[PDB]
Amino acid sequence: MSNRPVALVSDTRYMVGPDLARRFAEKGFDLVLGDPSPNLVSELESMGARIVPVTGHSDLSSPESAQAQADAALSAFGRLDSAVMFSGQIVTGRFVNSTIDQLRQVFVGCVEAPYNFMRAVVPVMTEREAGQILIITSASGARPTPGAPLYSSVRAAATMLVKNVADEVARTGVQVNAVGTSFMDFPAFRAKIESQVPMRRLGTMEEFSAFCMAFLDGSSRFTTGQFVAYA
Amino acid sequence: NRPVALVSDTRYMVGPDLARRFAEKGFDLVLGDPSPNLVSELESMGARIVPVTGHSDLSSPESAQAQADAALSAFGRLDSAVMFSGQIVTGRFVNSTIDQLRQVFVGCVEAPYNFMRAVVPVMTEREAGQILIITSASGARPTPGAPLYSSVRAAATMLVKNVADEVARTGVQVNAVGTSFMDFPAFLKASGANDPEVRAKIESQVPMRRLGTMEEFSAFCMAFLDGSSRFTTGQFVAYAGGWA
Amino acid sequence: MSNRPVALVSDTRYMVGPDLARRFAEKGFDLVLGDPSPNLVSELESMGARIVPVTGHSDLSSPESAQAQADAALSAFGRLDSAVMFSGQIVTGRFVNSTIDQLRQVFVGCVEAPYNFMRAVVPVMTEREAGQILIITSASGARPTPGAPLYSSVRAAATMLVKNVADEVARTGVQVNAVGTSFMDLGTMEEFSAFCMAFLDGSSRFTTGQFVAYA
Amino acid sequence: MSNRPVALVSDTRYMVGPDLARRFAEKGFDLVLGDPSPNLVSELESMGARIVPVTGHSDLSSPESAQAQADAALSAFGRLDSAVMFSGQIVTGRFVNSTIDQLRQVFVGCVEAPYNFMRAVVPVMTEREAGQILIITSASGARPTPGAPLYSSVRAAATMLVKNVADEVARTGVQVNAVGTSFMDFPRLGTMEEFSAFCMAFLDGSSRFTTGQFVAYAGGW
Repeated sequence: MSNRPVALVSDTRYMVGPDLARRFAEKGFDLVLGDPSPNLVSELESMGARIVPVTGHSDLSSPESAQAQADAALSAFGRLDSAVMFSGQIVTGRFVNSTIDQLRQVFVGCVEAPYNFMRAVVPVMTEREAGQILIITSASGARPTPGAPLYSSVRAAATMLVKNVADEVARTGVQVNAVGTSFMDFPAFRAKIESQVPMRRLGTMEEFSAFCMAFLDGSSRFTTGQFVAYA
Repeated sequence: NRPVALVSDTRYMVGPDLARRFAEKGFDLVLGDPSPNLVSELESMGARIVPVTGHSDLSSPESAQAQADAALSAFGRLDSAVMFSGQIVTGRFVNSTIDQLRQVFVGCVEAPYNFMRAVVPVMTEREAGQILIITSASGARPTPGAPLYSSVRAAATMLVKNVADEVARTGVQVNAVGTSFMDFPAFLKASGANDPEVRAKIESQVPMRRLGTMEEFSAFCMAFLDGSSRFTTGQFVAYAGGWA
Repeated sequence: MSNRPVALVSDTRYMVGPDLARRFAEKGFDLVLGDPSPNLVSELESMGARIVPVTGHSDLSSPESAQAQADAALSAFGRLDSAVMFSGQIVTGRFVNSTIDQLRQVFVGCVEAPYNFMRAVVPVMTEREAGQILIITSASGARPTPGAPLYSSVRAAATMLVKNVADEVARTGVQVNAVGTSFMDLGTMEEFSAFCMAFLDGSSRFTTGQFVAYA
Repeated sequence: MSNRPVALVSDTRYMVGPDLARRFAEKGFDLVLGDPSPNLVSELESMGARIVPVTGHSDLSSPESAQAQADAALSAFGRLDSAVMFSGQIVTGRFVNSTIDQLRQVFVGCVEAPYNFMRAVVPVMTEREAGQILIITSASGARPTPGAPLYSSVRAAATMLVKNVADEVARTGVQVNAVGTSFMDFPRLGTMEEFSAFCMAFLDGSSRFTTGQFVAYAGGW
């Protein structure tokens, strides 16, 4: 229905959200954005993108929230080519001081949210036989993370979920990938934050959005089921 | 005195055989819901048996704590602890529901969490212990037909590795064995697990095409539970005919 | 040094080599190229790139060939910002019918060649505290590959070598990554080169020690 | 042709070699041993195990050395049920100071030796439709090792080779596994006897349905 490709940025209030939208607009995408600010909307429109804001669902807490975002792309543009989300709030503390309630808390943010996003977006894309999905996550799930054992465990489920979804839809030509970043390990999202990461360097939000475009901008279609640790 | 082993569930699958292997090696036992026949057989092998009834599902922190407390109350020590858990749910991801995801998370992650949350503090206090979490091998790689189950099984294995890393300095070992024996139908007793029609469905999914007996499986588990070797920790070992 | 970034494409005779050069020329790089054709050189110069052809060293069979390519970048431009190679030829057959000669053969192309490339390029980049290296390989090393057991094994050594090198030079800001593709053993070469630019075009830093499979 | 199960311990001169043979003799195995000392032979014979010494081939440097050890089991007993080897010597130094000759050197000990062993033993076991092979290695392959980057890279090839061999022959009933130990890194650890007891889980016939596994045993450096 729409000649221009359509990208869904699930949340544009925080972290790399605004910069993803900027990169998408630079590459000729129209946009469905979770709770964008008025100045962000005007800025993207000055870059030539048509913007459809979706308000009130950027936390992706329910199956309905993700479906509302996917439905907004279909109603406005009739297509959904790219979709990206980030989620999850770190909880720290030794395993022997932890509680089952904390485990459920991180499971909700780290697993239920990517699950809901992909459950809504993947069927839209498989029917069109094209699509790129990026799940932005932590790298804590790749290996034991001292001080965040519960968080590391559920992040591992999220990455394996992405790999399972990708394997199931690989024949469709839909791509599903995950990128892990230290941006997701700090509740804010700089001196104190950098001191927690090994090399003491995060890079810029703009650089992060540029890297993410390798999995979202339509320039190549054969990477799927990958987890990449960024920076 | 005799070393003490907790077998969280002896109602199904490899539960009884784990108890047998421990009893053969001179362990006293805390067992979840053992049948009278199993108790008498284990007592003839020389083990003193402490049954814990009603907590074998590990559905609550209180259930796991009850099993750990029974070891301390009866024997004053807890040397080895093993549990198995989780029920496979099948179906393609695009047809799945959030409730199914939550369902498999409870059996595959919450149950091992509760078990280790109770058992690990007991063992670090004594500066010695072997814990084995028996799980599926589905978490190792994408599993066609069980994507949600595979995802949460991966959380369970990473949880084990995180716990193992945290307590590695304490002398406590925490390992995971993933097996197709965990992908069987639910609530299967010994005769059902050994039924040839049931076995053929699982054996067809492993590259070795054969699972072996549960007795052989329990013998392999003793390498992580019988006290014969120490320090190996944070390992995920597949006993699944080569699937992982 | 030159004020323009410099990319080394180790072999432009086959596969994605020419398209990698095209992407670099579009993105503001000057180029050091292994054995380019006259037509490729002329095309790239029409795109505004300065080209330094290196003749005879694209096999990376010796440390000296890899060093010659790195040395050519420094002599012409005084800098080397990006470096990419591909190597390895699939060897098939059941393990029980294989020979030690085949194992040694696959090790040369899959491991010795990336070793030689990184041994030459990494010291040049660590001195400048900046650089992006991409090793293009197979995806066979990630898991057992039926019919190619020896090839799969040495490919795993190549990926672990990339990870070890990346860890070693991470403090300098140099990035070292691997992309594994069935091209080494679909879509267009142009699409594949576009993906490779995420690890080579300077648009983001720090990402290092990653193995990404490009199906 | 011989009733007792038969185990090949490729090298009994160093490390866990002797303790592996002791465990096998305790489990009722007859033994083919690489360069056993006279005291070791007598001790194992006192355990009841029949012992066939193989001299001069324990380095597994050539395909013929590995084949000779497998041939010795078949000639003496007509069967080969279990086979275990260890190999490889750490090389240390920064990657930027390393040489291609060092890479080739570690490849020989870490990859060529297990290759030769498996290439000789696997066909013996597959014809039988039964067998257990254990490759004892380092855990350096699993993750980058800053001290020994070349060594870590080739150890990863050794573990992937084991996984590929296991996958190829999984249907035959032959199992092939790898155990990594810091005992392999010399120029907590636990005792050698404890290590050999753990190794029996993949070699004593008590379980036969695990293949393609890499297990890091113990910890320490």
